[PDB]
Amino acid sequence: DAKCQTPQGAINSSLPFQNVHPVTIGECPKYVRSAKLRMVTGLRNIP
Amino acid sequence: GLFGAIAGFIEGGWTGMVDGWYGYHHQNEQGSGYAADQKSTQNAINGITNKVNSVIEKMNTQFTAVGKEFNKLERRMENLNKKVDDGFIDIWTYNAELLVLLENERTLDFHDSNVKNLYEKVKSQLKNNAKEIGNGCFEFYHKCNDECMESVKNGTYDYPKYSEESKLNREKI
Amino acid sequence: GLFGAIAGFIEGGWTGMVDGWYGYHHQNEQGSGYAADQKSTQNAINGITNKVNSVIEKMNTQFTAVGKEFNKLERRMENLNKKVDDGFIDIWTYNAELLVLLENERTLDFHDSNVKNLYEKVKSQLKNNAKEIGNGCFEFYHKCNDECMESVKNGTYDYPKYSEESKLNREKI
Amino acid sequence: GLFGAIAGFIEGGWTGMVDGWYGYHHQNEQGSGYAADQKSTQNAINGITNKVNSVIEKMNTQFTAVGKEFNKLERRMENLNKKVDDGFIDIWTYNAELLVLLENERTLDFHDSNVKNLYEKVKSQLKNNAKEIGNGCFEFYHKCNDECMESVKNGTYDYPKYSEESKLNREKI
Amino acid sequence: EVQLVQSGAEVKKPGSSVRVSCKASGGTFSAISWVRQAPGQGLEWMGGIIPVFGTANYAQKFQGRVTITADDSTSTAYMEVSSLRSDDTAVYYCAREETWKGATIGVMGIWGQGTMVTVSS
Amino acid sequence: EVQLVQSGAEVKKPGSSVRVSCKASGGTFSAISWVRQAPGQGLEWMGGIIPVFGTANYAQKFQGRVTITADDSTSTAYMEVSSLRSDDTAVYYCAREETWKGATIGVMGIWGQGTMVTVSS
Amino acid sequence: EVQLVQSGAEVKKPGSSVRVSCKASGGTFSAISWVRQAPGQGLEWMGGIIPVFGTANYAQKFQGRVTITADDSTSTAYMEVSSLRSDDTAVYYCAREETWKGATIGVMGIWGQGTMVTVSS
Amino acid sequence: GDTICIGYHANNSTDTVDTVLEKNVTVTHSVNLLEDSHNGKLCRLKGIAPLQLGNCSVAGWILGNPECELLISRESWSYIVEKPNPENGTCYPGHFADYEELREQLSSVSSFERFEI
Amino acid sequence: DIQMTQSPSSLSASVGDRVTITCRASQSISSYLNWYQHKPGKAPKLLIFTASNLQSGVPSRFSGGGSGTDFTLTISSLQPEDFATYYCQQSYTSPRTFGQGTKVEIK
Amino acid sequence: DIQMTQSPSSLSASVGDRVTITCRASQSISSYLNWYQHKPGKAPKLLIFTASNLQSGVPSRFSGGGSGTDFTLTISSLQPEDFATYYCQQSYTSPRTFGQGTKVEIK
Amino acid sequence: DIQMTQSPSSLSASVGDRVTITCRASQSISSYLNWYQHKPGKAPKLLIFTASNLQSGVPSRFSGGGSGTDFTLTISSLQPEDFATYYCQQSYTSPRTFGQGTKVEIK
Ligand SMILES: *[C@@H]1O[C@H](CO)[C@@H](O)[C@H](O)[C@H]1NC(C)=O
Ligand SMILES: *[C@@H]1O[C@H](CO)[C@@H](O)[C@H](O)[C@H]1NC(C)=O
Repeated sequence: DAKCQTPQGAINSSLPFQNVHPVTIGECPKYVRSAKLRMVTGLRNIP
Repeated sequence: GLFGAIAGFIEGGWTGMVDGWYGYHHQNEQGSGYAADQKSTQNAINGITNKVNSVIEKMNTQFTAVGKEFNKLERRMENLNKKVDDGFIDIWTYNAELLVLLENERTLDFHDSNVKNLYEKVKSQLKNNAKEIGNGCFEFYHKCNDECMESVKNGTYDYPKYSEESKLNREKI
Repeated sequence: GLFGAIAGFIEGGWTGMVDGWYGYHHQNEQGSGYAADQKSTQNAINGITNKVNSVIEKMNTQFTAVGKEFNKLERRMENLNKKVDDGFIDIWTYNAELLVLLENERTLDFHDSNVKNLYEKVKSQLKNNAKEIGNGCFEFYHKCNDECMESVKNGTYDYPKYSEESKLNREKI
Repeated sequence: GLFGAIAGFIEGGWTGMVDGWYGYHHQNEQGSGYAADQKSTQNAINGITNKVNSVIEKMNTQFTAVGKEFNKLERRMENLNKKVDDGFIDIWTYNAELLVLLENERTLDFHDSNVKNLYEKVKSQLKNNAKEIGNGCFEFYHKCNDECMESVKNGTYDYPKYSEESKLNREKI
Repeated sequence: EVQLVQSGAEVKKPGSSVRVSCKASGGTFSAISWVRQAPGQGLEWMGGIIPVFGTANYAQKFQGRVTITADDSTSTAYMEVSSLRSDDTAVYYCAREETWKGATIGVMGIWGQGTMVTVSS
Repeated sequence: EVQLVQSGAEVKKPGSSVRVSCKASGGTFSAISWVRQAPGQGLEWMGGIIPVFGTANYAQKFQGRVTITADDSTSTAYMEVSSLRSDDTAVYYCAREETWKGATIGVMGIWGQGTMVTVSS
Repeated sequence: EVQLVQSGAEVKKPGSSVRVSCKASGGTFSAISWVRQAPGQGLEWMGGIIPVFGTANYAQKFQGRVTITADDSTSTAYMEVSSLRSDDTAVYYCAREETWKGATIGVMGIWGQGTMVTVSS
Repeated sequence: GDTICIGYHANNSTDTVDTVLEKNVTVTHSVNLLEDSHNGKLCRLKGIAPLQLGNCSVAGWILGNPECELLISRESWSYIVEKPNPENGTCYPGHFADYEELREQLSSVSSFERFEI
Repeated sequence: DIQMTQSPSSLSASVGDRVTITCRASQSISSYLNWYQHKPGKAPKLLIFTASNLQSGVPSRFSGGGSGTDFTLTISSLQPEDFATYYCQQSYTSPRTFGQGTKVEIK
Repeated sequence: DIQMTQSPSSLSASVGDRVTITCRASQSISSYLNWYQHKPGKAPKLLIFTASNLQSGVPSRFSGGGSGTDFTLTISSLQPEDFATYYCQQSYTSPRTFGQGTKVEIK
Repeated sequence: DIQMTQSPSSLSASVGDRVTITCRASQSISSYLNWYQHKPGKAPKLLIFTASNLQSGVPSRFSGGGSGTDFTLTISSLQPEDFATYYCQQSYTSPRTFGQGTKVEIK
């Protein structure tokens, strides 16, 4: 049920940032040349 | 750590916190535990969910982002298309990375502000009934049953009925 | 509500505030009213005006933003122009909406910080002369005429000449 | 000035501060000086360095940003290239100027928060041992040698061994 | 307004596993809730995850037998119940947790449409 | 430096309305002030609005007779005075409220140029 | 990981000036430190600037004789020592002040490679 | 008893993120907005299967190649697929005028009725 | 962990009447209540969330209220398109427990 | 509501003299004063805003001052291009009242 | 201004032993220490920064510690590729002073 595809596989995801490949057919997120856009969503691990 | 609660005057987190974010540890006579603060953590989770979903949904969707191909005589067109694609990618990378970093900082000091606001909320509710210590903890002067927690986490901590007890314990001799 | 003054420990706003934002309500003997805090609201209005005008003026102006037209043989050119226009529009929509949202939040907690800073300013000026209550209100121990307001809103509230009166009223018996 | 320490309740800066940002002025009996607060200023300098270097490095590098040239029959191509270059420049100017302004504000209230957090840190360490005054200064009740500074800037200010002295000086008669 | 499109209708023998999808329309990170509509009985919340915590909370009478996973990449919630039994015959409803006042947690907001899951012979 | 271009010169009979513009050069949200220069008399501020509050404040001897509206869309201030009378013959000056230290309120900053409005026969 | 490329090897007569570069690979605003490796002796930090303060701090036995300037535009640190003397024969190492946990100050992080500067006849 | 204590949630997670005031900082929960996974294969888009040209160029099937006549003669597609530099493209050598324009136009078709004039 | 005891169990009324549905909770759930109407053979859908707020696209005839262990839902008037069973949910602490169901039927 | 009483009413001087213009206010307006020179037949324009700051593109010979109910404007020296009437404005509270006007004329 | 006195001056060991390098400081430098190994004829490079943290791409056999005026660096075991002199730096206050150098050589 892919909503967009790259040459090296289909991005089944629906998030706005992808680094798989610039060429993206479909309603697909925009390419990002980075490797880690991990947004924090919680606290700081200080055990 | 703009507000300086998390990693500030609350040195370390709690591993047993599993139900909510901004919990408690009531080492009272009747027992113990890590009962969360439902209102504050619910509002905080709501806020982060709005933040993330706004990041996702505001990105509009169109059916193509693919650079076309050109033969050996449209090197102008190929270089122009590469310039557009690369400039769009460069702008998106700069904007997305500076966003990710900036609202990472906003998320950190927002959690800091939640712990802060909770701390001053409890401090205002208690005023001088319970002395403060390090790590953001507290020390109730009066005898304190589970009804304390009921009043503290519902915000209805009536100061006067426990006032004189604290006044006695201020010196105790 | 990062600083937690507005919608925090000041539960509700005032409908009668018409001259300024961060006013007062001096329910003293000589009368009442909603005299504003001219310095703080003037500085705040200045700040929001700088924010909005910077949002307007920094946007440069050029004489065209119109996609040209192409016949049935420049489908490459038409698709490329549509890609440029749509990518510019997409970047502008993402940036503008994330801005609008982000400095909406900055405006909210900036108003929160103004009410906060005002609250700690008055609290520091009064120290323990006037006890604190909920809703960000206050309670002067000493007899307090209109000259109080003159000194409070000019910042020249001299503590010592009202100190002993508050000390008497601390217990009053 | 969101947190209202710098230009808030600390009216003016110090010209003699040359080693660090958030220093002190210990006008004690043994001498004086402007010894910095090494931990806080080191962390702050680290933070601003991360901010600036992230602004530099996240900007990707490509080997061209030059608009090509076109003859008198590709006015479509020339106008399109001008539109792309001018739109990229317009987006970059808006984004860069709004960034510069926005994290200028973030830098200002981050320095404000550092001075703040330092102020509440010292206030919590001292509690009521030393009374507060304007300008963010302090007034130790007890006799206070250089070891005070050692304990204050290392955070190990043990309250109890100086507690009773302050209690005596509270009234002194 | 996220148009939730759950899976189709299916039947299986007792003592097996089930797969009911909650494929949404747009990327979303609000919580997920699942409820059972057994004929003649009322609603009861079985399990659910919050994409913020990431932990999977469950009813204290259901844990172990039921698992919920929803990859953040596709935001599509999956519904697994091991060891199916006959009285679990019901229609299943999936909630996306999104009201008008933004994505709020502790509510249901919009709802699914229903997936008929009847366990019998 | 916003080049304010006010309206032209006009005359009208007593007991009517007037329309004096304060068309600016660039979009701006600073306050607006209007002042009367009657020959032989000094300046006096009549009315003005703040695009932040949106309320229209006025002099306590002028309210009702004079109204000020400035649509935020064009940032062009409009000048209306009902029931014109002869002694209101003057030249009108419009202030944009913008100094070197950003848009500050409570000052005048840059000024207009003047619109001759003389009420006579 | 900034690939620092310092200058080449050079020799000069006593009583003159020296120019040792610390050309980096990418734009960076972390501090700069310089250290002397005299044969048979240990490391000792001579001088350095912080692009945040902008002030140029120095060892209390070296100030005046040595100056450090690093234009923020190119982020390339320059090494000047006036009145060279023979016992200053050594190899020079430049530090960019950048560890894994971001640009931290008070550490050395990555280092240069070495520039042979021998003062003799 | 006494001793209430405000605190915050810690856990055994080891996820780390990068902020604008610090790099590689450990958090409790996070989310990867970046996408770095794929199915590795080709399937339908918008509900319609894409065209499949096994070792055939766009000209190879648009101009019916004898080697490319084994195509799956479907009716609609969401995007066509070409092998990188396919061998059996135009069997007769030559120049395909406006080839790129034709490829851009034929990328999507909702109904493809192979007639004969 | 907390049971949502609907009260009354089931009544009947006509078009344009006064009906009250009371949700009773053992433990205090603050104000994180809900109010779901469930048409027979249809997807459930809420009316009041957080015990006071009103969902968008809902007639104003429904007005929730109450906090702690006593809550309410005051319908201004009954129309022939809002006859169904009613459930109240708690979300102050997990697990989330629904109610019994109070049906309204043509008198 | 607050009247700006200029003092002195009107004096005359020459090129390079010492002149002081005093603005008196009934109620304390803190430090939100202004100082406008009005060339005859020209658009007015300010010199000192907030009673201390100096407008850009203005000779430094003008130096305002004072706060509360007593203010001042100390001209370092007079040149033949700054002879006009002078007004002081209050903006601490509305309404905004201008002054009377102190002219300086060739002695 | 603060001298970094390395102790012991110099010892020798073999592959897989227990060695401790102690850095002594006159004035308390809090925890802003470093630990540099200097291969003979090679660029120096640090191991432990801030006296506790571990540099990326370094074997875990090195574990720093201590704070104030007493510090340490506890090597879990010795391998033939980490034999060199060791220096400790202070950065709590300027100037930045290095150490003497503790060499380890094949026993
Ligand atoms: C989407 O594709 C991914 C491939 O990794 C798969 O794991 C996931 O189950 C798919 N989801 C749906 C809803 O098809
Ligand atoms: C963390 O602990 C939980 C329960 O204690 C466990 O389920 C999980 O696998 C652990 N994760 C790691 C990375 O240790």
